[PDB]
Amino acid sequence: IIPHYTFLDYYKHLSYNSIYHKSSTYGKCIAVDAFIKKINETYDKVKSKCNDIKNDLIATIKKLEHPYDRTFKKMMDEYNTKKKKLIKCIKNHENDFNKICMDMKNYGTNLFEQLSCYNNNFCNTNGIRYHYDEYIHKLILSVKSKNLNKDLSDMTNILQQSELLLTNLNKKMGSYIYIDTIKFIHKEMKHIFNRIEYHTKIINDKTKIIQDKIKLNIWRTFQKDELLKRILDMSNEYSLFITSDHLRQMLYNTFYSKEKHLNNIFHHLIYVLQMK
Amino acid sequence: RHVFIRTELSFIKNNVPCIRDMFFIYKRELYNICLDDLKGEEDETHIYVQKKVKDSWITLNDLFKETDLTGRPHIFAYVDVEEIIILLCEDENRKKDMTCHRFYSNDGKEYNNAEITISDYILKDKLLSSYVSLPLKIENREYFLICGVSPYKFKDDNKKDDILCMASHDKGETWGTKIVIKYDNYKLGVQYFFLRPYISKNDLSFHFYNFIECTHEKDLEFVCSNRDFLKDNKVLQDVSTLNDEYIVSYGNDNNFAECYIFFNNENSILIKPEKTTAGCYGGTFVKIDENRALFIYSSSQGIYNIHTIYYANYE
Repeated sequence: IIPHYTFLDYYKHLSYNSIYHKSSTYGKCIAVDAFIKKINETYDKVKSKCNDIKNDLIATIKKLEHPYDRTFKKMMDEYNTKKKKLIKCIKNHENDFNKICMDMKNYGTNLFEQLSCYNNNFCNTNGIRYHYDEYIHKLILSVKSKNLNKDLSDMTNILQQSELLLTNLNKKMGSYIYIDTIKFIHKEMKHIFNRIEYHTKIINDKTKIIQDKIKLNIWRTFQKDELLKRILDMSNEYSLFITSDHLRQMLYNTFYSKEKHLNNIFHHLIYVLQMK
Repeated sequence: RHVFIRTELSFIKNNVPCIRDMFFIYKRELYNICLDDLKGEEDETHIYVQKKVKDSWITLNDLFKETDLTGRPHIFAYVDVEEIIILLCEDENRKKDMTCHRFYSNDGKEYNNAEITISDYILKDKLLSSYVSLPLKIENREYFLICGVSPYKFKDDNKKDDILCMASHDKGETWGTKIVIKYDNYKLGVQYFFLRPYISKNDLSFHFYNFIECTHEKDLEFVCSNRDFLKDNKVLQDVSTLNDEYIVSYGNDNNFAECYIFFNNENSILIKPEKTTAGCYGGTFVKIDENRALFIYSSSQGIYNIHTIYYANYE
């Protein structure tokens, strides 16, 4: 869950960015990374309770996408009704999901208690320097390392050109329910294209916001509460950054796996119906 | 302006149908390559090489006994007037190591066969089917070619990787030559279909599902320039040339009902397969010499009907 994902990663950075003021705590990351293990266990396995019949629903995408190697609407009804079963499954394991993420509120804020200062007018920046730099700043170099705007020009061209094959080849082939399934896949990659597109604007806007905000954080001091305001604030920068990029990689894998998928779909039809 | 076109008609029969057929001139004898595209209980591949001896198709020899089951296949014949080389290679799923088989004759009946092995063919992610081809002389030798087209490219990264022409040098014994074609009208997202390269007068010509007149650029790199033949539902389906100007038929509809032929924008006569419940598909502008031609299509089950052309210039 996206604001839960912001919430979990946010309180992870309140956690660690709290507990690296104290330079003697270099081994507590075993305990808190072990709680990242704990939330992968509880969070990920509760959201795999829905992957009984949602992994069966990935197998239902297999039921769709090859007959060998009308009911578009009629079993589209079953698909969306079982999608009321999807957000219903989220809705009734929702008990468990809120327990998990608000337990990250729990251990997270109880790790915010673990920060202190010798004096409140000025404190250390061993914390945000050591944890931003030694845990975050290379991911900042990862998303900074990619021209995902020209790659949005690539994926933009993927929807454009794929609408060209859809145009001239739906304009030619048409015949069986293949066109309906192809259109479902194409609009799916267009919704994901919207996701990728705005989260690339989180890259262009928000990554620049990390660039702007990053000067006021490390190698300095504050009156303590302003420094803490930048622990929460930069923890939000980290939350939307990491959440946006993990979205970008799930949809990146599913994206280009679908690129080989529909690629061989356009290199799949003439091989069957043999035009002429 | 000043052209005299003597057009005329003839008739063939065949007892069983053959859908996709190949036509040419060998020693001025009307020949054929039949189709049995049935892989079922009572029919297999049965490709009969048929001469029309004055009324109807007479199979000069069969082809299924040599290549036992390999493959679908794709048929390629090169028209020398003394010899014709025929290869057979199947449809595309993993393998590039592609042992095929080679045919030789000097008649239509007595065939010499030849085991070849075209292993790691370079037409992976290229698309080809059967068509008639000719020799084609570049400065050293006449040459025989196999031109695999790229059907779809995402990006127009290069206009060189469109049509990939593996060429021979020794009648088709060894194919140690690859030839590049440049296509300048490469519209992305428009997956070009079913390339048909025909040969006219030691020059290059590609046609597909548009027309492109084609010319030499390099020893291996060639090019195609663009040229219109498109009007209101008037597709281009076959074109030959006499005196290097085109002769045009049409597919007027999607049923291939009755093809439309003009006298090079001067006059017009009409194809009349009724004076039934069939079409004019499969039309073959068979090329004889500088001044004579033929035309044969496929209308219904086992009936071919010749349209013969005599054409020179009075002025």
